[PDB]
Amino acid sequence: AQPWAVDGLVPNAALVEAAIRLGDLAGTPVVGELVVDAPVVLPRRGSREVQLIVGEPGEQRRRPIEVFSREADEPWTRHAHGTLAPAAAAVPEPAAAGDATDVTVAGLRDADRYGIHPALLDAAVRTVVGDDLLPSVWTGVSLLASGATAVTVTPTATGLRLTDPAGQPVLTVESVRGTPFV
Amino acid sequence: DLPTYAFEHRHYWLEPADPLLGTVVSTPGSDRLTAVAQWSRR
Repeated sequence: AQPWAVDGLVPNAALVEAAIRLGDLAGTPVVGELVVDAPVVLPRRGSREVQLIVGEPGEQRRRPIEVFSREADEPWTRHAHGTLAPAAAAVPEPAAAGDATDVTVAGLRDADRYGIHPALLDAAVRTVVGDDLLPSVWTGVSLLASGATAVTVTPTATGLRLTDPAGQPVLTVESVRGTPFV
Repeated sequence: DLPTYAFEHRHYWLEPADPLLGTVVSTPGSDRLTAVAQWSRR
């Protein structure tokens, strides 16, 4: 079902995109904060039942969001959690704190089904956070354009700007930070 | 015998796309059970 998931291990970019879609259903295109408890590793044989539960909104309309996965009778282990915040009227794009990177990933099947393909998103976030550190603390994920194929990443101090080659902004991350995952 | 035309190539393809209780779901960590179904005259 997800051939881009390397050896079943799901990059956090795919989870971020899924949270983006869930917020779009809930009218919350912006992720206030996401902390990844554990990555998803799809079994080679069979599948895993993945649930994304968004709790009732509290202050500033922000909705709690959590992810629980279970393989058949598996206990519900939380993979990621956090809160979703409504999109700001004007998002102040953080200044260019990183050199531009034109990230292109081949074979972005169903890239139209997402704002950005999970493989492309993972490559773009590795070009900023770092390959060795899995990005797991994603703050202020604001989505503007959908269906990007080749992205231009302007890294910031902790987040990034994802734009089209034409320069129109597509997405912004306020602070994405990588942690040691083995 | 001269070589033939050189055709530019792009990929194209088109893949194909309980009666009453429907789908039964258990809430994670809860005993509450939800049965979701769609019912029509036919």
